This record gives sequence, C-alpha cells and structure tokens, in this order.
Amino acid sequence: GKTNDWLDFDQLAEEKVRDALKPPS
Amino acid sequence: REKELERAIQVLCRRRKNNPLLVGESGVGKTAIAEGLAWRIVQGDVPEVMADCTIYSLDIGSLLAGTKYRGDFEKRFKALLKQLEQDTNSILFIDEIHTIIGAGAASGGQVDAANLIKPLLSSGKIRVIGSTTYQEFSNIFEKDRALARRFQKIDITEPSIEETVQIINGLKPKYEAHHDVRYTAKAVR
Amino acid sequence: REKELERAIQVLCRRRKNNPLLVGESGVGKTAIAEGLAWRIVQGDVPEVMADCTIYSLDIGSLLAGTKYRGDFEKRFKALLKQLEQDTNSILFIDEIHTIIGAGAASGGQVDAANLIKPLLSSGKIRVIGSTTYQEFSNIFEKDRALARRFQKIDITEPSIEETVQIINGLKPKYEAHHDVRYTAKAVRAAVELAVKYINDRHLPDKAIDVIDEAGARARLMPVSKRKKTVNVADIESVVARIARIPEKSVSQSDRDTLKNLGDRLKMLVFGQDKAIEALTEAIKMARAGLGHEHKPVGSFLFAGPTGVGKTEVTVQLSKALGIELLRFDMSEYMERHTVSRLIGAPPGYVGFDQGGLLTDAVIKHPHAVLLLDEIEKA
Amino acid sequence: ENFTTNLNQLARVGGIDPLIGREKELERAIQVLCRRRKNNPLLVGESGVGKTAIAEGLAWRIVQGDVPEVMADCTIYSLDIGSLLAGTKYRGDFEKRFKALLKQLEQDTNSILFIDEIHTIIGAGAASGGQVDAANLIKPLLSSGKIRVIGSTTYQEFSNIFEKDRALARRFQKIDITEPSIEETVQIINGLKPKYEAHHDVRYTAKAVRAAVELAVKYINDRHLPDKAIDVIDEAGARARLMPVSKRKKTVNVADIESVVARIARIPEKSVSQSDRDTLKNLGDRLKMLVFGQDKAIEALTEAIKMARAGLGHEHKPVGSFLFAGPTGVGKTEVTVQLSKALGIELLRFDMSEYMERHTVSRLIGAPPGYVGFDQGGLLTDAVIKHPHAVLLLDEIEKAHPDVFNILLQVMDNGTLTDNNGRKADFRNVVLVMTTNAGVRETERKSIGLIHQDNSTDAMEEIKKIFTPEFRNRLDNIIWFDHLSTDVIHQVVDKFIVELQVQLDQKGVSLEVSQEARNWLAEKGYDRAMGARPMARVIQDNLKKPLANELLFGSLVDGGQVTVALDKEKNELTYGFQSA
Ligand SMILES: Nc1ncnc2c1ncn2[C@@H]1O[C@H](COP(=O)(O)OP(=O)(O)OP(O)(O)=S)[C@@H](O)[C@H]1O
Ligand SMILES: Nc1ncnc2c1ncn2[C@@H]1O[C@H](COP(=O)(O)OP(=O)(O)OP(O)(O)=S)[C@@H](O)[C@H]1O
Ligand SMILES: Nc1ncnc2c1ncn2[C@@H]1O[C@H](COP(=O)(O)OP(=O)(O)OP(O)(O)=S)[C@@H](O)[C@H]1O
Ligand SMILES: Nc1ncnc2c1ncn2[C@@H]1O[C@H](COP(=O)(O)OP(=O)(O)OP(O)(O)=S)[C@@H](O)[C@H]1O
Ligand SMILES: [Mg+2]
Ligand SMILES: [Mg+2]
Ligand SMILES: [Mg+2]
Ligand SMILES: [Mg+2]
Ligand SMILES: [Mg+2]
Repeated sequence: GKTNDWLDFDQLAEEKVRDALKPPS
Repeated sequence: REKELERAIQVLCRRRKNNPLLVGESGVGKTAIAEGLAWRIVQGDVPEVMADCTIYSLDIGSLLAGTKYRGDFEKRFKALLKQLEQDTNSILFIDEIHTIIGAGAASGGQVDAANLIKPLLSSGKIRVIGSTTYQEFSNIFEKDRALARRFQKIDITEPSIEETVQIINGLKPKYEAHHDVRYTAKAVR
Repeated sequence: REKELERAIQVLCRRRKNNPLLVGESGVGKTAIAEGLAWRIVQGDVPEVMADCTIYSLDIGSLLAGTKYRGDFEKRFKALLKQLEQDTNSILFIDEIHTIIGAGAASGGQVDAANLIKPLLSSGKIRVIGSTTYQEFSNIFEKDRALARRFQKIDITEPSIEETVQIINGLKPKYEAHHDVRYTAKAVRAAVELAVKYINDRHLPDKAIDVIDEAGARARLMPVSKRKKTVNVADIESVVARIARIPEKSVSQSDRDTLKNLGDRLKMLVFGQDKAIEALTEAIKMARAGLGHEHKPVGSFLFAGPTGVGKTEVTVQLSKALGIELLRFDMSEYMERHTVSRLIGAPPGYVGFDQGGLLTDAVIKHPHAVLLLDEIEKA
Repeated sequence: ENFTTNLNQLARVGGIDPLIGREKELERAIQVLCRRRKNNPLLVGESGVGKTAIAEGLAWRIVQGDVPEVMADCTIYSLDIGSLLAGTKYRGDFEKRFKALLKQLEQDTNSILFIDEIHTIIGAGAASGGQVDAANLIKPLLSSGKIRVIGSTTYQEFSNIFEKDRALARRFQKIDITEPSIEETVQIINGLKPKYEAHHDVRYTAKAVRAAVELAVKYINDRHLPDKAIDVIDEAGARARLMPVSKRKKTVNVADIESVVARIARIPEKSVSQSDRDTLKNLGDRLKMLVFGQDKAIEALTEAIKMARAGLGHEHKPVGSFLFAGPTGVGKTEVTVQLSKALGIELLRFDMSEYMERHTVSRLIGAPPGYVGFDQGGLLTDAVIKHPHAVLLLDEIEKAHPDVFNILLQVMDNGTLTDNNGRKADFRNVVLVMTTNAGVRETERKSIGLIHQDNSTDAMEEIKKIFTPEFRNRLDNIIWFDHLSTDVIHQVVDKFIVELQVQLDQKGVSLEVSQEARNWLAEKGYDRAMGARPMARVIQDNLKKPLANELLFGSLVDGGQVTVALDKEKNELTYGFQSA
C-alpha cells in the first residue's frame, strides 16, 4: 500500500552567559 | 475547597518535605488555594497551628532581573532562603514551580533554584507552596525526581455545578462593585 | 546500611582517588549515609581509622553568592581545599556533586570547581563524598571522564520490606516527638506494605516515611482526644488512599449503601441487561471489599451485541452512579496501526515526544475512573 | 611565585609515583622538546592511560639521571590555573603575574612548563571587555620557540575545545597515549607495589596482581587499564588493613582481589556463601511450589543460573536467553516473576507490545545526539546499568516489530549494548527470558481430519517465520510449555485459594474449603485450551462474589469464618456464614 513516514524533531542548544567584571581602580 | 486546604495544611505540618504541590488543569483554582490561605488567615478561618503565618509570593522575573554578573542570582536567592529560614512562620508560594528547573543555569549551570532549594526542603526548615499544570508537571517537574520527591502532589478537581454556583456568589460582591450591576441568583445558575 | 557504609570507609582509606561516590535513585537514602556517617562517629560505632574524622557539607550556592569579581570564586574555593588538605582529617561532602561541572564559569572558560579539585583528588590529599541520582550521574557527571575517574561509584539499592520497617522504628522517636503521637507496630508494617502496592512513583524508604509523617500531622490536627496521641492502622490506610487517589480500604457508610443499590439504580436507567449490570456491580463490590485482583483491573469486560441494546449507556451511567470520571476513548480513530502512538505517546527524538500518551496521561490524572473503548473492533 | 611547583623537588622527596615503562612515548616527548620550532609536546589520550604520570615521570627520571644528557637537570614546572587566576579581580592583575612567570621561564632557558588540562587556559582570565586571555599571551612565545611547554588533554577535550584554536594547536605536537597491554600493566603494578604496600601495611602476591589486571579487564568496562587495576589493588589493601578486627592479618591473596572486583562491577561474588548456595539448591523446589508442572522450564533457568555462579558460565553472553513459548494460561510469565522473587534480584519487565512501530527502538536505547529525547536516554540500557544483576522479562515479544529483535542479537552474542550516549550496558548477569504466543491460534484450532493432531510443531514453524535464523541460533534454549494437566489444576486451585485466604486475613476473616469442594471447582473451570486463567474467574464467581456481599453488608463486616461444602443432590456449593 503506502509507507508511513516519520518526522524527527531536532533540539537546539542555547546557553546564557554571565560576566565577571574587574574594578578599574 | 475544605478537603484541598485540609490536606495542604496537613502537609505543611510535616516534619520533613512539608511542601504542598497543587496540581490541576487550566481554569481550576490552584493559585487561589495558595492565595486564599492568606485571606483565611487574616479572617481567622484557619487552625491555630497555621495562624500568625504570612504567605510570600515569589516572582521569578524580579529575582532574575539585573543579574548578569556572576553570583548575583545566588546572592538574592540565598538571602531569601536565609530570611525565610530565620522566620519559621513564613510560607513561600511559587505560582509556576516548573520554572525553577532552569532559572539560573547559564551554561551547563546545574546550580539553580531547583538544586539550591533541595537541602532546605529535605531538612524541613522552610515551607513552600507550589502550583503547576498536568501538561507541565509530568514533562518538566517530574523529570527532576529529586525535586518532585520533596513536593507532595495535591490534585485539585474541577468543582461541581453546585460547588461552582457558591463560588460565583462569593465573588459576586467584587464583580458587582466593578460593573456596578447586580447579578440575579437565577442568572448565576 | 552496614554493607554500603563499609564500602565507603574502604574507599576513604585508599591511597589515591579516595572519594566514595554514592549513586542511587531518589529517596533511597544517599544523603542519609553521608550525614549518618557523622552521627555514627559521635557515638563511636566506627573503626578507629575513621574515628575522630570530621565531615563538612558544601553549600555551592553560598560559595557563589559574592564571586562576581574575576578570580573571586577560585580564591575562596581554593582556600577551602587548602584547609581540608592541611587538616588531614576532615571530609568534604558535596551533595549533588553533578553541579560542580560548570560552577564559577563566567566566560567561555573551562576553569571550574571540577577542574580545580581534579589534581587534589588524583593525589589523595583530600577525601570527598558525593551524591547523585542515576539519571544525573549518567547524563552530567559521567560526561566528564576525568572527574568520574577520580570517584568510586558505590551503587546503593532500596532496602527490603523487612529492612525498611527497622528504619522507621529507629526514626519513630523523632516523628513521635514532633507530632506528639505514638505509632503502633502494625501501623509501620501497613505503611510499608500498602505504600509498595499502591504508591508506584516513589521508592520504599522515602515513600514509607512519607505515610508515617503525613499520618502524624493528621492526628494532631484532629481535635478528638482519643484519636490524638495515637496512630492506628485505619489512619494509615486513609492517608495512603489519599496520596494514591484510590478508594479507602475500609468502605465508608455512605458508599456501602450506594453499592447495595447500584444495581437497582442502573436497572431503572437502563432496563434489561441484568447480566451486564450484575457483572459490573459484583466486580466493583469485590474491589471495594478488598478481595480483588492483586495486580489486575477491577474488571475487564467485553460487551457484545446488537445496536441500541444498552452497551454504551450502561457504562456511561456507571460513572454517574459512582461519581467518578469517564474516560471515553473512541477506537474508530485508531483504525490505522500507527495510531498507537496517540495512546502511549511518540518515542524519544520525535515531534510528539512532549505531548505524551492520551491514555496514560488520562489514566494518571484520573486513576479511579471507567475506561470505555467504544467500537474497539474497528481498531 | 607560588603558582608553579617544582616537580624535581617533589620527585626528589618521593612524592611522585615512579614511571614504569612508556619509553617509546617518553622519547617522543623528549624528541619534540629538542626541536627548534613547534617543540611543545602535547600528550593526548583517554583518561587513566598515564598522561600525567609521564609528564611527572620525566622529572622523576631527570633526578635519577637516566634521561639523555641533551636536557639533563631540566626543571619541570607544574602550573595550577586555580592559584594563578585567584585574586585577580583588579584590571591587569592576571596579566602581570602570568607575564612575570613567562619572563622568568625565558631568563632560565633550561626549564619546561607543564600545564595539566591545558584546554582550560582558553578564556582563563578573560572577562567582559577582557584585555587578553592566557591562550593569546603564550602564542607569541610558542611561535618563536622561546619557551617549551607540556600539555595534557583528553580526546574529548582536544576536539571541542583545543582543535577550535588552530593557532595554538599548530604550535603543539599531538601524541596518542594509547592504553598499555595486559602484560605491561602487570609490570607497572609490580614497581608500584612498595608504595601501596607501605601505606596499607599489606603485601600483594604475584598471582593477585595478575588476577586483578585480568579480572578488571573482563569485568570493569567503564575505566581504562592503568586506572582500574590500581583501584582493585588499592581497594584490596584498605580492606586488608581494616579486616583484622581481631588481628587476623595475613597476606593479600587472589580471593581478596575477586571480592573487591565484584563490588566495583556489581557482579555476583565468587565463592558463593553457604547462605546463597542454599537458595540455588532449593530454587527449583521453591519454584515448583508456586508454578506447578513445566519442569523443563524451571530446570533450564535454575541450571543456567547455577553454571554462571559456579564459574562455568558464558564468556561474553548472558546467563541465559530462553524463549518461553506455549499456550495461554500456563506459567510462562509467572515462573519468571517468581524467579526474581526467590533470587531477590530486581525484575526488569518490558511489555513488548508497545514496540509495534519500527521506530520505537529510540525508546529502548535512547534518541541520537541533537534530538529532544537525547537527555531521557534509553529505558532498557539505563535499567540494565542500574540493576546489572536482574531478570529481563520481555513479554509478548512476537507482538513487536521485526526490527526490535535485531537489538537483542548483540545482547546475546556479545553481551553488550550501546545507547545513544555511547555507554555500554552489560547483560552478562541478566537472565533474559522472552515469553511469546507464536502460533496460539493453531493450538486453539483443531485439525480437519478423523484423528486430531498436535499443533506444538505448527507453532514452532511460526516462530521460525517471525524470528530469523541468527536470532534463534543464539538462544540457549527454546522451551515449549505443555498444557496444564488435571492434577496440576488441583494444585493451581489451591494456590488461588491460598491467595484468597491472605486477602481475607487482612480483614480478620477465615475460610475453609474441603477437598470435595475443591475438586468440584476444578471440573467446572478446567479448560485445557485456556490454561489456568479460567480458574480465577470461577473462584471470583463462586467464592469472592458471595463473600463480597457478606463483607460489605452481612456477618463478615467485622470478621467471621466461612465453611464451603458442596451438596451432592444439588451439586452446588454451600456457604456457611459462622459470624464473629
Ligand atoms: N537508613 C536510613 N536512615 C535514615 N533515613 C533514611 C534511611 N534510608 C532512607 N532514609 C530517608 O532519607 C531521608 C533523607 O534524605 P535522603 O533519602 O538521604 O536523600 P537522597 O536520596 O540523598 O536525595 P537525592 O535528592 O536523591 S541526592 C530521610 O528523611 C529518610 O526518609
Ligand atoms: N436497554 C436500554 N434501556 C434504555 N435505553 C436504551 C437501552 N438501549 C439503548 N437505549 C437508548 O439508546 C441510546 C443508547 O444506545 P447505545 O447503548 O449507545 O448503543 P450501542 O450499543 O453503543 O450501539 P452500536 O454502537 O450501534 S453496537 C440512548 O438513547 C438510550 O436511551
Ligand atoms: N606508565 C605508568 N607507570 C606508572 N604508573 C602509571 C603509568 N601510567 C599510569 N600510571 C598510574 O595510573 C594512575 C592514573 O594515571 P595518571 O597519569 O595519574 O592519570 P591522568 O592522566 O592524570 O588522568 P586524567 O586526569 O583522568 S586525563 C596513577 O596512579 C598513575 O601513576
Ligand atoms: N502453572 C501455573 N501454576 C500456577 N498458577 C499459574 C500457572 N500458570 C498460570 N498461572 C496463573 O495464571 C495467571 C496468568 O499467568 P501468566 O504467567 O501471565 O500466563 P501466560 O500463559 O504467560 O499468559 P499469556 O497471556 O498467555 S502471555 C496468573 O494468575 C498465574 O498465577
Ligand atoms: Mg494559577
Ligand atoms: Mg539528598
Ligand atoms: Mg457504542
Ligand atoms: Mg591527568
Ligand atoms: Mg504473560
């Protein structure tokens, strides 16, 4: 008859960042 | 909602893991239960053990606002638990408990609100009220087996027709004052 | 936990890589063995190799409170390691040790608590005790082979039914003093036995202790003096039924009259079909009486007959008579073979993994309910 | 000043473990250091192979004077990034100290720097608006061959992190530190024995060292060879040190090594204790009191388990791989559940009817990297890793897609299975039992002929048409469950009656059934084609139904006693409700 296709679902990696500051003086 | 509140109070008196988790569908009153215990306390319709206690509603946005620097979130969150631990008469209410899984994680940042509240709930030093939906409890909250073990699921059921008409009558004064109209009893039914 | 504790001591007395990692499922008692290792040391029921040793639980959150400045986290973290190495007797217990794999990393740098501690662990100057769930350890901890290689995984399994009864017995004074109640021996046994049968989403040591703590709070809340200060077996059964959302073991007086007249009420709504009504009522009566199937549904009937004879109606009216939810599932939509995914969800890595199974989710949401599979033959 | 540690001084005080062998790898590193440009050796390999050992062994050898005179007396400096980065909050503080150390290194010109886990220097001191990072600072010096440095990074940490920076990668010479041979590891542990022997105050035998390396390789598969053997030896010494509670101190023999290896691998301990030996002795008899008949199935299971504990098991195959076929209502899925109970091991049940779709394999072994379900992992692979000693029950295997039977191939032929995360699941101690109903219609169906025929063979041909020859050639046995006999039914009826009595005991009710009444129940419910399942329906209608009406509303509300006897004239059971 017919072939039942399957659709895979991709996952993306997104990561937040933090900044460690250095006092000027 | 006498049985739901009764079980919630029973959980809040537990020696350890005294954290009631209100799980239900969308439309059912879950936040009201957590936000109605406060109203009950001021009115005085609460057991003596649950009296003289204030429920604090935690907002994630305010807690995660302006915390780009390393350790700013940890400081704010640790300070909250410290002030809440030395009170012993305060209950934290999180409207969306599914959102603490990745609140502070920046980059593989397992150090987050979910992993930071665990030692507190296991030690029974604080009391936390949760709220989440079934679609989000099973797929987000239940994935963290450790966090889900420190929260006692309290299922909330859709009220019956007879129960719902009483709720409408209790809210009728505030609704009547806003629209400046009076709803008939037949209209509510 | 003598066997599990002994393994931890052996690893602690090693020359190098003397870091006993404690892996296990949630609630098994991984943290109990770590915190309990200190309780035993004060009493003195431990070998002299570990006697006089100190344990320090690490709070990762407090350590990262004020480390916004560059090289602020490393400075304090290194200070703690120096104290442990110079003390030569203390032990660092890092609960949820899977969190140090990205600790104190601000920029795209690989300098974190795990890299900092790595050389010390490989030298055996300090002893570290960890604790991680199976999923966490396999997905986060084991991804770092270098850090995993420095820890000695010690798998701990949930105790036996008999073993967990002794654990609750030892904990009885703490819980009894908090609620000012006394727990009967039968109550502890019933909690363990009943929690294993009904509560299937938690582990035996933690779930059994959850029934004992919940029951103690209920008794205290009750104003009646006779029930207060004591916890009978009936109290435990009600608590377990509440947590599992199942009918109470002892039938209530309100439900005793409903079951008695359940057949007559259904007969008036749907005439004839006495055999069908009798089978449903009899099966329900056996289930509520407690002499039901050990691990099978109350009843699995197959109604067969002509059209319009009362097959769907009797099932629809059974839920209304018992005041339970009706899980109506039309099987005509499941004619195709691939429709099975709807019932139990799609497999991992597909578009529908998040949605989940309709049948499984519905049953979990409403465990006490009537499941009607109409037109199952069409499926 | 206090960021680098002189390994020569540490090596001279006896603080660095001796480097045994690895002469080929050592010469390559030394040859690289004697180059003009790109003279920085980079030791890359798996974890536990001995990378840090070689980087530290170089200074150990320099002190002894066995290294070539081309670089004799060279000072190897081990840099710890933690001390360097610490206390560098101010702007330019990290660059002042880092550039100071490099200035000193160049002034000496006869010193080498060792940076363990050198991948971490990328972004070590960087910050928002960062002036410079440690990687960029060293780039000039390395390109000009001014200073020679020694790196150490794993393969996982040499591609995602180090290969990205082509500039630094070009100035380093990759050296594949392969794991040593089984024979070479024995030599390594022989030289290291005095250090471990002095610490634990124990002595290791020659056979014990060899047995450790051999047993570790064939049981421990999550660690490398120079890291697991030392763990077995180190853990054995601590047990030996603590074992003399009554001063029972003796030499560490092979038995001690076997015991520690078992706990690390969670495999059943060799030289089974008398308590466990008794369990296997009466395992068949204990099972025969819960599952009547089907003696061939119980024997195969019990014999397979015995052989594995006695040491005469399979090299890299599960304890047993049996395909339990036969009619319905027989003890196919019951004997497996009872086996896990008697053995006290976790029962891994897998309803294979949920794997009808060919793409459901992703649930068994996990979704590949880059997909939504990668984090969840595989159910079967994770369940086995959690409970290596278990009973894997695959019920209704024939109700799964033909592609789910190709995974079990390696499970039976190689004893392993690779999930999405690359982890290996060990099935060498799992009792794989698969229950099927292949050709059940045939057994129910009767032949069209004067003489009826046995359809046991007809159900075997169906199995062959469902399972491929390769699948059927790796199964220890294919057991056929014969129909329940009349004698068996009587035992089965008593079993269900006993279960009823247990349920009644929880309510304070007792029941007594005579052998005359028990025989009557067997005839009404006995059906050779439907097995024992109909016996549970007859009991429900004849015993549970009347009792339920009495328990809810009658004499058994608060306990009682019942006597069940049959009336010969009317051939119907009589229920006596004594009260209490
Ligand atoms: N032998 C035991 N003695 C005392 N408490 C025990 C024991 N076994 C289990 N527990 C339970 O352990 C609880 C303390 O938390 P643990 O179960 O140790 O947490 P955990 O399993 O380490 O947690 P995570 O989240 O999985 S790291 C106690 O309150 C008990 O309910
Ligand atoms: N025995 C009955 N007593 C009273 N009303 C009945 C009875 N049987 C059918 N009805 C009525 O017929 C409808 C119910 O039919 P159903 O029981 O749903 O039919 P059905 O058995 O599902 O039919 P199929 O799907 O064609 S086999 C309602 O309108 C009922 O009131
Ligand atoms: N050739 C060798 N001679 C002597 N001891 C060795 C040798 N190879 C490895 N070892 C020992 O094996 C253990 C582990 O090797 P190390 O070199 O310390 O590992 P490592 O390279 O630091 O590991 P990571 O941090 O996981 S990359 C230590 O006890 C080493 O001294
Ligand atoms: N030989 C037996 N002795 C005692 N009880 C038995 C026996 N065979 C079956 N039973 C009982 O029959 C019920 C079903 O047992 P199962 O092992 O599930 O049968 P099965 O033949 O594997 O089932 P399917 O549906 O054909 S896969 C349980 O209540 C068993 O205790
Ligand atoms: Mg809400
Ligand atoms: Mg814990
Ligand atoms: Mg219908
Ligand atoms: Mg190393
Ligand atoms: Mg079966």
